[PDB]
Amino acid sequence: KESYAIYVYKVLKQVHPDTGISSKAMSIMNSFVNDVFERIAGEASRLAHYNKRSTITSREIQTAVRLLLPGELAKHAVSEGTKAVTKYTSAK
Amino acid sequence: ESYAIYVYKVLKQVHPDTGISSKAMSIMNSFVNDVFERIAGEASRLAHYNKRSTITSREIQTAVRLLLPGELAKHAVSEGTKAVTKYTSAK
Amino acid sequence: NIQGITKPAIRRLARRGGVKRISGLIYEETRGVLKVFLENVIRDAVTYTEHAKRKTVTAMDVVYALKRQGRTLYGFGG
Amino acid sequence: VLRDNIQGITKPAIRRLARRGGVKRISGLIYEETRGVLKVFLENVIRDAVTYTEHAKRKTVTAMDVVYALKRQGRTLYGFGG
Amino acid sequence: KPHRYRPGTVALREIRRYQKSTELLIRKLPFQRLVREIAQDFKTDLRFQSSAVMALQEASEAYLVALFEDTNLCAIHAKRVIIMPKDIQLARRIRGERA
Amino acid sequence: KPHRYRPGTVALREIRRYQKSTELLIRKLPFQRLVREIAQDFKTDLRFQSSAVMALQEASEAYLVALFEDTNLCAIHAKRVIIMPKDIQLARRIRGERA
Amino acid sequence: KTRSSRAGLQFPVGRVHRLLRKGNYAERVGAGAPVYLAAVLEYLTAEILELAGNAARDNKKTRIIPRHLQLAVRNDEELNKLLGRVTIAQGGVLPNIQSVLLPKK
Amino acid sequence: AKTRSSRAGLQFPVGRVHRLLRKGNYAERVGAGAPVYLAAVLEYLTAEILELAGNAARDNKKTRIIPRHLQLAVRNDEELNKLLGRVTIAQGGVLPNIQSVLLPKKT
DNA sequence: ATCAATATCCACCTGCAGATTCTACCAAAAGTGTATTTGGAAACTGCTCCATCAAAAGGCATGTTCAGCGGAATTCCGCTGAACATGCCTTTTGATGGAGCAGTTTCCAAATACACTTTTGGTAGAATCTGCAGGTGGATATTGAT
DNA sequence: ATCAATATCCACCTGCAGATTCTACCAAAAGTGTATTTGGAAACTGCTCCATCAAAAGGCATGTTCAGCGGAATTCCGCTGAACATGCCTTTTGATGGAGCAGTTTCCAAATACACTTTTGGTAGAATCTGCAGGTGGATATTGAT
Repeated sequence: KESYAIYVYKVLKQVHPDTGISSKAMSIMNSFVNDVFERIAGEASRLAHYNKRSTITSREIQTAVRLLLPGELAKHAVSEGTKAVTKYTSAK
Repeated sequence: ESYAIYVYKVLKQVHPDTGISSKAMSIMNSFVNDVFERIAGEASRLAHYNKRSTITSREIQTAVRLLLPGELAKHAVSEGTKAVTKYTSAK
Repeated sequence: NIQGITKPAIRRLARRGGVKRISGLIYEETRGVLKVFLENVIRDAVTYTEHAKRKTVTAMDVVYALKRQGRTLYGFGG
Repeated sequence: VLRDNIQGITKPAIRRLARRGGVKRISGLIYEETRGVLKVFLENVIRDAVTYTEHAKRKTVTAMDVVYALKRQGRTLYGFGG
Repeated sequence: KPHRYRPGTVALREIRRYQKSTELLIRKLPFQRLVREIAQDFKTDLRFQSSAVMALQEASEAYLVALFEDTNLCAIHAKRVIIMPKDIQLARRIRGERA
Repeated sequence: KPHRYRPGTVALREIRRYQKSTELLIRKLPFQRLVREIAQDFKTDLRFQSSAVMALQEASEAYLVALFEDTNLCAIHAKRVIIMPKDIQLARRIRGERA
Repeated sequence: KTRSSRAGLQFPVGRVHRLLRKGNYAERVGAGAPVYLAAVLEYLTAEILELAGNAARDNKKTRIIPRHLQLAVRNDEELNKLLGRVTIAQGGVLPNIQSVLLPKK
Repeated sequence: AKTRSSRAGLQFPVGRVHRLLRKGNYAERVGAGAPVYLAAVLEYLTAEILELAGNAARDNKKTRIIPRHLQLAVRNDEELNKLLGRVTIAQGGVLPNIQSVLLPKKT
């Protein structure tokens, strides 16, 4: 059974280097990631259907992130993702 | 495409001298498409929970039980189970 | 434009809702709500418009947004 | 045989809940009304939870069963496998 | 001759009237304007199918008519008959639309 | 002569107390039974992972606590401080549980 | 002969099946699912039209319009629960005035 | 042979995500952009909530973040609060909040 | 109870907008047929964790008494909705150029599908590590009686 | 306001469960590298239907006046909340047989993947048909004034 734990723990260390996390909380965190994960892929999924497109791209992903997340969160979310895409693209 | 004609057919078995307005048919179409999406989605999820690759009538049934109110559900199960039976008994 | 939504009109809605006696300060309270509703819904419809590379919000664009809002509407797709 | 377990939700218990809910004063009738409301909640979730269980042809209601049934009813729980 | 109707006789009459009809109760032109105005704040130079505006209104009025239903209930719960803002306020809060 | 706290002085302390913790406020065993009773009078011969019974409890109190807040507001709306069934009922009606 | 008939149904079993796979719901789709589902779409349909046709009659009307569908739905406990979050354009509302608001007889 | 995660400048597992996207059957195909973008969004979000939780832990003089901290963080931020307005964080409790009219005295 | 003014129905009437019947065209469906593949049931079974009996100790639920205070009933009165006839300014209706929303074609960047090789993140299980829970005492409020 | 009774605060204290930390096997992931396929952007276009506009339509803004609604104020009353005694049922800690979830190999019924073929449902342009919406009228129920 996979889990986003080690990655949560990494991100955790970056923001608050000396703070730990109980297992119960890491579970709540794993639940959080999977929750949002499905939610976005869902909006992405339908969006694609509504347009008779068979592939989910960074463009659907992005629209979903906009439909899904509130003001400030969405704004910043797009950046990070665009950022990553750009860096992933310009690297090969 | 649109369920309209099938709707109209079903309508006649029920009320043979009753007709329907376009705006109503449109609503009926919206109704069919809705339920279709809701039942399908539940079934889809169901399969995933059980790590299954196929959506069988098994899913459609459970889905229905989860989606429709008791009595409504009961009949819906019946109607459905009947079709599969009828269908399976034929060439 | 917001005041374009008139007292008589608002009063009418309220009566369809079975409201018998209406306070004066309700008309402005009403408009505000109606505004947040449209904002929340149009925003999502328009997003559908743009994702589709269009310049015209379509009835389906609104249908889709409303569903996401949990305000499923029958009669314009559904 | 299991019976009247709904009375297992004591007056003390219901009071503590209302306290966390920020309630200061409580009507004597609140306790039974509440038991009723709780019962309908538990009924609704268990049913779906158990529908999921039978479908999986299992005999043990799992925590996922309960988490799936809760999301179905828009009461998503983080902490038990999602 | 001096003839008048008492407060409410006209109301209840209006209630029965409108609860029977299904027509939209807001004037379309003013509505459509407000719609576009709101829209323009999300994306410039847009167009609307005659139908998109119709859905929006149909959805709008519907939402309201129902919110007035819960408000009258809130007004009544407080042993009143005049719906006030705090009644709308309370309904939207329990609806999860506020806090 | 002996010290005596006025009504609601303890209540506030309890609100502050309970609002400060996160422990489940219902006897664990009695809850497991109720769960087993209900489950059973729906399907016999069923078993429960301890975590399932806990997820239900977590869900259930989370629900009741939130419902009590709504109730509290509904009462306050009526200019009272003592919540009553009618308050719980108004809340559930607006919430869309018995509309 | 069409599957609809083999299943004795008025609805399009072939279409439903098509929509199921093309809807990305699963990797595969059994043969009965679309039959079953079509069977279930048909029945729910008949149900509404039934109650809806009745409303028409009870209005001295022979053609079903939106109102007749709205009335038929919010009057049936079950259907009403199912469409509990659906707006039927041009449906209006059920006639209802709070008791406490009726003239003081 | 770097990983796509590193190639994207990420902490979350780009490959894993692109993988789940397939097994979740959301569309016939999934372009290489989606997973990169989605892992980023996922990562960004966990950071935002961990930042906020981490402070709550600190505020309550604790070192290890526990569910309550997660709860305090979410209910205190407008946005994470909306993003999760229908999520129940187990063992989180509620935010301390007493209605005014329930307090004593007069002033 | 008695008019007087309206609001409200019921029955009949008809023009036309929108439902309907008729037809030829046909591309996307839907069905039939053949060959190949595979999801997942079946069966043997290791092994997790569930139901359960045991028992002791105290944290708590139960039940009583009693007074304090909150809610309901009532009277009072200032204030604001609402009914109403008044008079035009905004909405509605049917007519018209033209802007995009869709239909068709082209063809390449990008996504399968598949063979191998390499990196790793779950993990059985060891042993060591460490925040904080739960206990204690004393300094600091917060209450309530006077 | 002064003081007595109580609760909240809180920093120190340390056994200890739950968390950090390996050593390592590794089936599964993830990554590398052709070979093959194609989904959908991009450019060009016909044609709806949408933004615009003048004209005939018709609902809203407006000031008066007063009925009546809602809150402030004053009560008896009863039911809720502290406080307290008593003692039961839950919680705590284990051990335990074994039900049944879950892993692995076995394998065919059923689903997939074109291919060839026959039907059918949507689109279109014409013509013909008809449920019912408003309009009229005259009867009567409703409401309000006395």
